[PDB]
Amino acid sequence: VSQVRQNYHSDCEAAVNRMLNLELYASYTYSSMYAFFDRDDVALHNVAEFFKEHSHAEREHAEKFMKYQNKRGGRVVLQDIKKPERDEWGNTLEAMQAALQLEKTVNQALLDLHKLATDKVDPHLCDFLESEYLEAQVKAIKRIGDFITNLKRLGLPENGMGEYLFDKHSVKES
Amino acid sequence: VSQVRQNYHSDCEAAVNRMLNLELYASYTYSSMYAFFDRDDVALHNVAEFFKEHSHAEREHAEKFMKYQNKRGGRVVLQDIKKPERDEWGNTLEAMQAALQLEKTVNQALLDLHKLATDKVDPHLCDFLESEYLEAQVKAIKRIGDFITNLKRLGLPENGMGEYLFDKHSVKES
Amino acid sequence: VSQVRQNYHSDCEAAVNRMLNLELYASYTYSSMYAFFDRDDVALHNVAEFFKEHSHAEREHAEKFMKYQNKRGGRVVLQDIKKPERDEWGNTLEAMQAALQLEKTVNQALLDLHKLATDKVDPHLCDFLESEYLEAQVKAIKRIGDFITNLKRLGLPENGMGEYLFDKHSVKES
Amino acid sequence: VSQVRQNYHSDCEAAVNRMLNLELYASYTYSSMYAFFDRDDVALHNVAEFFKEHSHAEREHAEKFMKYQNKRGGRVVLQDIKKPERDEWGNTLEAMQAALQLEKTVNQALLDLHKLATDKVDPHLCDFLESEYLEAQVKAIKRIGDFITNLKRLGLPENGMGEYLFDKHSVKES
Ligand SMILES: [Cl-]
Ligand SMILES: [Cl-]
Ligand SMILES: [Cl-]
Ligand SMILES: [Cl-]
Ligand SMILES: [Cl-]
Ligand SMILES: [Cl-]
Ligand SMILES: [Cl-]
Ligand SMILES: [Cl-]
Ligand SMILES: [Cl-]
Ligand SMILES: [Cl-]
Ligand SMILES: [Cl-]
Ligand SMILES: [Cl-]
Ligand SMILES: [Cl-]
Ligand SMILES: [Cl-]
Ligand SMILES: [Cl-]
Ligand SMILES: [Cl-]
Ligand SMILES: [Cl-]
Ligand SMILES: [Cl-]
Ligand SMILES: [Cl-]
Ligand SMILES: [Cl-]
Ligand SMILES: [Cl-]
Ligand SMILES: [Cl-]
Ligand SMILES: [Cl-]
Ligand SMILES: [Cl-]
Ligand SMILES: [Cl-]
Ligand SMILES: [Cl-]
Ligand SMILES: [Cl-]
Ligand SMILES: [Cl-]
Ligand SMILES: [Cl-]
Ligand SMILES: [Cl-]
Ligand SMILES: [Cl-]
Ligand SMILES: [Cl-]
Ligand SMILES: [Cl-]
Ligand SMILES: [Cl-]
Ligand SMILES: [Cl-]
Ligand SMILES: [Cl-]
Ligand SMILES: [Cl-]
Ligand SMILES: [Cl-]
Ligand SMILES: [Cl-]
Ligand SMILES: [Cl-]
Ligand SMILES: [Cl-]
Ligand SMILES: [Cl-]
Ligand SMILES: [Cl-]
Ligand SMILES: [Cl-]
Ligand SMILES: [Cl-]
Ligand SMILES: [Cl-]
Ligand SMILES: [Cl-]
Ligand SMILES: [Cl-]
Ligand SMILES: [Cl-]
Ligand SMILES: [Cl-]
Ligand SMILES: [Cl-]
Ligand SMILES: [Cl-]
Ligand SMILES: [Mg+2]
Ligand SMILES: [Mg+2]
Ligand SMILES: [Mg+2]
Ligand SMILES: [Mg+2]
Ligand SMILES: [Mg+2]
Ligand SMILES: [Mg+2]
Ligand SMILES: [Mg+2]
Ligand SMILES: [Mg+2]
Ligand SMILES: [Mg+2]
Ligand SMILES: [Mg+2]
Ligand SMILES: [Mg+2]
Ligand SMILES: [Mg+2]
Ligand SMILES: [Mg+2]
Ligand SMILES: [Mg+2]
Ligand SMILES: [Mg+2]
Ligand SMILES: [Mg+2]
Ligand SMILES: [Mg+2]
Ligand SMILES: [Mg+2]
Ligand SMILES: [Mg+2]
Ligand SMILES: [Mg+2]
Ligand SMILES: [Mg+2]
Ligand SMILES: [Mg+2]
Ligand SMILES: [Mg+2]
Ligand SMILES: [Mg+2]
Ligand SMILES: [Mg+2]
Ligand SMILES: [Mg+2]
Ligand SMILES: [Mg+2]
Repeated sequence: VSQVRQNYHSDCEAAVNRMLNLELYASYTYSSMYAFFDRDDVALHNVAEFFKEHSHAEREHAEKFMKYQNKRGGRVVLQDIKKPERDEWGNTLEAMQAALQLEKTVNQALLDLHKLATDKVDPHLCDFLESEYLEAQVKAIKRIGDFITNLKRLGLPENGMGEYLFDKHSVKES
Repeated sequence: VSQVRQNYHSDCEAAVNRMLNLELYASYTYSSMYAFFDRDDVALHNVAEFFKEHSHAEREHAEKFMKYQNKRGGRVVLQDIKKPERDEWGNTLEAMQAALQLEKTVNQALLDLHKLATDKVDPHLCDFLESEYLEAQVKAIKRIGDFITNLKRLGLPENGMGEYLFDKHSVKES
Repeated sequence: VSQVRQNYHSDCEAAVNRMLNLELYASYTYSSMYAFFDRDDVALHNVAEFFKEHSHAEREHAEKFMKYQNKRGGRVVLQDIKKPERDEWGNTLEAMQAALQLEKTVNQALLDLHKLATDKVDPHLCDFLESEYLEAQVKAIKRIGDFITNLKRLGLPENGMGEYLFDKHSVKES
Repeated sequence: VSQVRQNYHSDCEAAVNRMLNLELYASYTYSSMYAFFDRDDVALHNVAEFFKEHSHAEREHAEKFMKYQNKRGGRVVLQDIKKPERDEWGNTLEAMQAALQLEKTVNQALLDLHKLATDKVDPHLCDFLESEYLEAQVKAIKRIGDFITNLKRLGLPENGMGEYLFDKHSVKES
């Protein structure tokens, strides 16, 4: 038993490791999207940079779980990071739709972890999720939903001018 | 009788209270428009912020009437603030058309109050309306009319790209 | 269904709209108190400004619920804002007593919303209430209770000198 | 006829001279109040300074009418400045009551001048009164009414402590 461990259930420790893997999986998916939009035959560089930044944020989410695990006296256990579901991402609308789904998947995993933490009467873990993760997910989901509404307004996937304008005006200039 | 009261007709006092209610009504309508454009399935954030700012301006107009009433020795009497006419606002063109109508309605109420103040030989109230309200209405009506002309130019309501571009270029970036 | 919506119960969405109305109701009550203390036959201007600021804070609380509703994919539904319970507020002690009651009423509505959010297993909504609303209410209730104790110490309602001194020393100079 | 004169009725010219005299009369009354509160057996120095400043403001109002008269091509005609109605002013409450009456008397003279200017179709004179005089009177009347309400609250005329506190807290420290 770790000398620091107190009120930390084995099931929560394991669930934190699984969540860490999912954060790294999400980071790798966003890295793939970055590389796709950087292709010479895609060439939407502000969209590419949006996904690059999302990839870095997910890696930070992962690292925060590693630090959490050690703070509670659990032990980090790593597994393979599975490659993303696609090798190419179609266009800005398809990528944003995949990102929305991924953010929802990550959100559901965090909500399920909160359920477990609640069941095991772990208020520290509940607070950590509420203060560091759940609102970040709500914000990200809203941002991507707003993007999808604008992409549809701009006539994606058919309207190339619309896609060009989204890259210039809706995502940060890089 | 209030110790400060001089040359202030009961009819003007009552009309000032009614005008105060109308300013608060207009504020609430613009607040509704703000919330509509902030919806994830609408997502025109500069348009949303334009209406949020209009809502705050109307609240300031209301407060200025409250202060006026007390300065003249009248008594503020409040009534329910009726909810706006619509729960959803269609699109930027429909909202701007409703805003134009509302600004005209507010303008007519101010002009009618000026008529009453004139009839009751109240030059202080005439001056207050001319100096604090009437030109603000003319300016706002012109601004919204100019917007409507541009929205029609941009192909609203059908042209989604046009609507996107209006949000980026015609209203202040927020 | 909104594309952003996840783990957000219809009952919570409706309760958020009701809470929004109550915040706007509280804002309007404090606006009425402001106008009362600004009367030439009342003339307690620091008390008036205290209530004006409280009115603006409640409007901010309302706007925060509007933004929350949209972030979760719920839909803002507005109702009439009922006029305050009184047209005149007696004196500083009666107004502070009404403010204490109102802050308790708002607090109970927030606590009831937390109960509902708990029942529907919505940790994001729980966190939002805990982090943005519940402590603000506890602070406000304590501040007003402290004021009431001082008003009674100063001999309200009979002691006019006491009431004058409260305005000069207990509320911020405006 | 003055080479500059245009649309300026003889009756308005005469009424401007009478108004000038009334402004100087009001200045002299406030000067008397200043000297009274500066007496060693009165000794309310912030009250004294309030009246001194009011006296200087009235002299400025007079000078503005002199300049106006010449701008329109009328001719300044001066009359004796009558001494104030009282040689001693009782206390802060009696003086403020006399000041309220005097400000109302000045206001009525300005309103009567506006009536005359209206009758003679002189929009320049109407504007001058509205922009330079009428709101100043409304503000001053409200300020003095608020003072009287506070003086009564503080137990004037009997409550000497109340009178002392008014001088310390309600008027500007000099
Ligand atoms: Cl352990
Ligand atoms: Cl343990
Ligand atoms: Cl425990
Ligand atoms: Cl365990
Ligand atoms: Cl594990
Ligand atoms: Cl942390
Ligand atoms: Cl596998
Ligand atoms: Cl996919
Ligand atoms: Cl693929
Ligand atoms: Cl997914
Ligand atoms: Cl968070
Ligand atoms: Cl452009
Ligand atoms: Cl541009
Ligand atoms: Cl956008
Ligand atoms: Cl009255
Ligand atoms: Cl009157
Ligand atoms: Cl009159
Ligand atoms: Cl009347
Ligand atoms: Cl009324
Ligand atoms: Cl004003
Ligand atoms: Cl009705
Ligand atoms: Cl409408
Ligand atoms: Cl509707
Ligand atoms: Cl309308
Ligand atoms: Cl104006
Ligand atoms: Cl434009
Ligand atoms: Cl929904
Ligand atoms: Cl849901
Ligand atoms: Cl869930
Ligand atoms: Cl539901
Ligand atoms: Cl509802
Ligand atoms: Cl927030
Ligand atoms: Cl009802
Ligand atoms: Cl009440
Ligand atoms: Cl009442
Ligand atoms: Cl209540
Ligand atoms: Cl809080
Ligand atoms: Cl002090
Ligand atoms: Cl205190
Ligand atoms: Cl001449
Ligand atoms: Cl002439
Ligand atoms: Cl003419
Ligand atoms: Cl003539
Ligand atoms: Cl003359
Ligand atoms: Cl001038
Ligand atoms: Cl004589
Ligand atoms: Cl007198
Ligand atoms: Cl005398
Ligand atoms: Cl007089
Ligand atoms: Cl003025
Ligand atoms: Cl003191
Ligand atoms: Cl005072
Ligand atoms: Mg050990
Ligand atoms: Mg274990
Ligand atoms: Mg993450
Ligand atoms: Mg594989
Ligand atoms: Mg937080
Ligand atoms: Mg946004
Ligand atoms: Mg009275
Ligand atoms: Mg009346
Ligand atoms: Mg207005
Ligand atoms: Mg109705
Ligand atoms: Mg004017
Ligand atoms: Mg102007
Ligand atoms: Mg313009
Ligand atoms: Mg949809
Ligand atoms: Mg529902
Ligand atoms: Mg509140
Ligand atoms: Mg009712
Ligand atoms: Mg909790
Ligand atoms: Mg807190
Ligand atoms: Mg305190
Ligand atoms: Mg000549
Ligand atoms: Mg003549
Ligand atoms: Mg004067
Ligand atoms: Mg004489
Ligand atoms: Mg006029
Ligand atoms: Mg003015
Ligand atoms: Mg004041």
